Amino acid sequence: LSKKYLAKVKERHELKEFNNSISAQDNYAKWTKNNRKLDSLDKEINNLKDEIQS
Amino acid sequence: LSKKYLAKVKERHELKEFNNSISAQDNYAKWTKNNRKLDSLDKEINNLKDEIQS
Amino acid sequence: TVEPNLHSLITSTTHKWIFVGGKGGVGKTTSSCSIAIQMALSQPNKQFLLISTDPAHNLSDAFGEKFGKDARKVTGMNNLSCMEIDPSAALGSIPGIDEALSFMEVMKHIKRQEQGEGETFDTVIFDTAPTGHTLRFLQLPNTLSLNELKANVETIRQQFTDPDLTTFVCVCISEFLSLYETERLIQELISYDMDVNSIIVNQLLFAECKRCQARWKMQKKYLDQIDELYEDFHVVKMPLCAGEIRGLNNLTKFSQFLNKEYNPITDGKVIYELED
Amino acid sequence: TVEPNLHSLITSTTHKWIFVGGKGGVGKTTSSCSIAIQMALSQPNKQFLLISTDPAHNLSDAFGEKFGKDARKVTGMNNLSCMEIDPSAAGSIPGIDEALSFMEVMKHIKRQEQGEGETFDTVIFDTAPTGHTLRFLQLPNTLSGKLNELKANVETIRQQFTDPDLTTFVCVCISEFLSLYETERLIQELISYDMDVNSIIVNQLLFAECKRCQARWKMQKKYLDQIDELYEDFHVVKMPLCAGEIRGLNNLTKFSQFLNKEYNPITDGKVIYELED
Ligand SMILES: [Zn+2]
Repeated sequence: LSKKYLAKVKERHELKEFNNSISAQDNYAKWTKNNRKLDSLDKEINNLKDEIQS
Repeated sequence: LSKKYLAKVKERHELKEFNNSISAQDNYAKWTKNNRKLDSLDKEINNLKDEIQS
Repeated sequence: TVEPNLHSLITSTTHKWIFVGGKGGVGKTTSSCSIAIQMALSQPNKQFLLISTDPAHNLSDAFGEKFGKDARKVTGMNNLSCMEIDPSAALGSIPGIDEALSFMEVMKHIKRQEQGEGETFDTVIFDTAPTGHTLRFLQLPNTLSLNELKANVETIRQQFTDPDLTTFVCVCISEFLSLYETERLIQELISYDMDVNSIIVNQLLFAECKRCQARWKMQKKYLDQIDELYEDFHVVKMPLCAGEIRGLNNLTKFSQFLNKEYNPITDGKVIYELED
Repeated sequence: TVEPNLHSLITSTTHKWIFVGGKGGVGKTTSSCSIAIQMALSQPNKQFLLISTDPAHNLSDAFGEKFGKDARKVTGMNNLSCMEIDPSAAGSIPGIDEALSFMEVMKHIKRQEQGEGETFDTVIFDTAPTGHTLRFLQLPNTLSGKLNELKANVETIRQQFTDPDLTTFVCVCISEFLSLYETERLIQELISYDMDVNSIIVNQLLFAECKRCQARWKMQKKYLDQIDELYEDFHVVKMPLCAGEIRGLNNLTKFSQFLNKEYNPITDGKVIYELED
């Protein structure tokens, strides 16, 4: 299971760095969807983390 | 002393109603100074109130 | 494709509450008024109440007529009632307290306006404060777990959650800073389980001097982006009439474009009218 | 009548921390940059750092060059360094979150100083679009071995932001009721904190002398008349609306001047057309 967890963080971390490197002002649509998705992964993680907490 | 306290609240209450009845948008300068003053009286009061609390 | 207007809402038969938020100088106060005005022309057999906690009594500035603490009909119409009040005045550093008791007081005070009256309000519109919406109280009971309060909250929360009962209209302009905030808003609103499917974009020039045919550019720029990013929302696009716009006539006159999507090509002559 | 410019500040020789804030679309990011550029040109033997926690990297946008987590120089200058970072990345009481947040920035600013070898004289804070985490300096009051560990630190920052000679806050705003209202709301807050603020920048003015400008102007002028008799004791710099966006060191510099030598349409009208290309 922790093997799925790790799989996710790469995604989150990688997608953050990507969004970090884009003109949020010249690519607004893209920047946001990416942010939404970014937020999405944050929540999928903790659901995981907490399982693992047992 | 409470006789000064009461003296104030009239001021506060009366000034509020006045400000309430003015175009804050068409008399911005006036509206604000009045609001400042309004805020001023709120604080002079509690200094009083708390004395009386004894 | 989702109709680019507010016709669905302006003709609702389930909506008892309609909040209307948006931080910034966003022509929002004119937006709340248009909506209120339009519903009341589309459902006369219904009684609409438009309230403000804005303590500069904007609803008054807008109509150019002086409302107050007791619901009062707009001179010019027989189902639309403005009310301007202030909860703080009428009214433990926990997050949610102030907001709850406040709004709470509002409602208590709306019902007073209904009982002692005799006649009663169908659908009420909230023109959110210039210092933001108090809607954080929606999530009070959660961070909660005295109950006399948590009990009242729930009763309302239940009712603000039902998407047929209540929705929130977002106001905004075609600008990075504004939009950014608007999205941030939508996130929070959903954090709450609050329906939101409408976005009013004000002030667009549609420019077909030389500051206009430049400012238009960015507007049109970000417009394209809104388009790619809220497909599932009705987002009404609104014109910018020169100078201030207030007065039940004018207000009414301009409120139409929340109904039938303002089209510059054709609905053009109506914008010179309001610019005089 | 206090000088309607920022010349006192752009030449100050005591200020270590200059906050710049104001909500709304108020051409503020161009304000943060202008000020920063302007000091850099009036104190070369000094090092300036302009930082932003805006997660949309507005500093890069404004400069049209790509800054980052590590203090770096603006291409075209040698004493002005930009930095873009994100505190949130690196007990629901009021004050905590904001305090640690800022705290961490300070730590991180010093890192950019030691590991480097050269140090920053005066940093300019472009406050976040969600507004200043500045509530945190009233924490001591409204406020467990790790507890004091914080409050103590906080006091050490506060001690410094409290001193009118060391740190002031510039307000950015436009000549519009909603903004203006909000500004004063802000100034009160700032004062509630014993934070110095004696400077207001008013952007986007038309000074008009089509037919939609000469109408929007009336309002602007209208509220101008109000500011004038409501902040006598403030330097309030009034600034022109260049047509369209305005970025790039060159341009940013060319515009930044009107914070120093107050703008003037009758005369200085020639320059504004220069940026309108
Ligand atoms: Zn124009």
